[PDB]
Amino acid sequence: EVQLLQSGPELEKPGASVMISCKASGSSFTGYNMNWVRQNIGKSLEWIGAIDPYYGGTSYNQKFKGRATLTVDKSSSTAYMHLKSLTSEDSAVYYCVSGMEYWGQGTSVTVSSAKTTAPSVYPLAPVCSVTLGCLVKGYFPEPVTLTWNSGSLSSGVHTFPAVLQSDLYTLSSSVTVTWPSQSITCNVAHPASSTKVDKKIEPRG
Amino acid sequence: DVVMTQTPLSLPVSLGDQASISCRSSQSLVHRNGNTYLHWYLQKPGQSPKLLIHKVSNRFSGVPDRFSGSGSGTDFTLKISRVEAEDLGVYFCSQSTHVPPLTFGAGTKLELKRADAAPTVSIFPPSSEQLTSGGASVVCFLNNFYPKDINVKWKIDGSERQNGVLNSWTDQDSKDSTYSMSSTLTLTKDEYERHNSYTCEATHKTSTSPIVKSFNRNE
Ligand SMILES: CC(=O)N[C@H]1[C@H](O[C@@H]2[C@H](O[C@]3(C(=O)O)C[C@H](O)[C@@H](NC(C)=O)[C@H]([C@H](O)[C@@H](CO)O[C@]4(C(=O)O)C[C@H](O)[C@@H](NC(C)=O)[C@H]([C@H](O)[C@H](O)CO)O4)O3)[C@@H](O)[C@H](O[C@H]3[C@H](O)[C@@H](O)[C@H](O)O[C@@H]3CO)O[C@@H]2CO)O[C@H](CO)[C@H](O)[C@@H]1O
Ligand code: NA
Repeated sequence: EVQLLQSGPELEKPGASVMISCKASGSSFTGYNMNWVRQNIGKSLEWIGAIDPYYGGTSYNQKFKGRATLTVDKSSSTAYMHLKSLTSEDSAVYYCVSGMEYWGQGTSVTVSSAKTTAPSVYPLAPVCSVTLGCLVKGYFPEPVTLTWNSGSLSSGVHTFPAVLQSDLYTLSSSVTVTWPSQSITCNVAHPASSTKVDKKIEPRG
Repeated sequence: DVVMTQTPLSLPVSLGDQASISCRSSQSLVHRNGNTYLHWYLQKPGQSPKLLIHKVSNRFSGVPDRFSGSGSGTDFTLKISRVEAEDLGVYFCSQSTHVPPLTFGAGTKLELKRADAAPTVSIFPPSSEQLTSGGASVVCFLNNFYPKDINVKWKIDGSERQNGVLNSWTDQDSKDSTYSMSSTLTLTKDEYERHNSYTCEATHKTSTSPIVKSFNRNE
């Protein structure tokens, strides 16, 4: 089986650079060009370039204005993509693709000036079925995990993809269900900040 | 770029229906070597893209017979003879005749059809916890709707508020094929306290009138 194992997520300030790796196994590393492609926050796919790992010849999308450099280490069957002078336009998932046939699992790059920041978690009771909510605001980086009553409320739940704005993430979740007679709590974890918090949803007074 | 124009961009179908997806290039994809480097990829939600068809019509390893590709020159078609659930996702065509740059089509989202469903809309004033810290987010959920097109606005004392809005949406639900959306308006506490009425206003196929949820800051 051909497998492409990419390096882990990258978090960098504007103007910094990243170096992403792709460790190929199970096919001929020097037999196919390694291509690199990113998927933008809009979900479009954008090809960055390709390297012939045998002779080291490269081609690049001019859109990158020479900011991207592809290399290989044939000794370790590893291809590399270096991208410099990052801006928020480079926040994306980056893929290596062997011969445009096999894709790696992706490496996310997020461009933000934030240091690790714990979320603030706010219970959202209804205006004075029921729908309740939890707002998870102002955190960095991804991910967080959110559950309702430790996972016991799973149906009727909508947890939304986080969105990055002014360098920090905000996520929300709704649960639809009785209450307030039975307790409803949103459980939020943010591993990076070692935050674990529970917020009971209390009727508004 | 050799521009790849894919249509339709959205393709709602029922399981079992066939599907046809078209892709047109801005110049011929015939290579001097006689091959035509037009490929089709599928990206299932939350995964890497996977190759389905290479060089117009060649089925990649493991790709089932219901997928077939055809075409020539500038005009290509991907056919799915009987859509299965595992087929749902976004399809991309791509050319690699003219490299650099390799290019992709914008994608066609193969989506499940279902009956119209009005959004269930819920609005939430700022938590007292947030306000004690000087911030004020108003949240609106618009849940379990179909079809996907929806318009959402915030109004404050009757005026549209655009600044300080963050929206997020879930992919089509595997179980009930509906869409959900969240909209969050963030103000300072001081600015929150100088308006009375906050409204989450939607338009959707399911109602000729706007769908409104509102509260007034004082209760
Ligand atoms: C310079 C040029 O014409 N580029 C073409 C390219 O042409 C081919 C040769 O270019 C190279 C290259 O990328 O520079 C030579 C590399 O040494 C070779 N890498 C190897 C052997 O690992 C590389 C590959 O052949 C590559 C194409 O770039 O092939 C594959 C790949 O392995 O990655 C094959 C896969 O099946 C294909 N994938 C799919 C799904 O179809 C992929 C994919 O398209 C790419 O990865 C996308 O980036 O490509 O190719 C070029 O040197 C050669 O021309 C020779 C003449 O053949 C020879 O007769 C004469 O004496 O010398 C010439 C100069 O050396 O022609 C090759 C094509 O027949 O082809 C590309 C096709 O995608 C593209 O058209 C690019 O513009
Ligand atoms: Na209003």
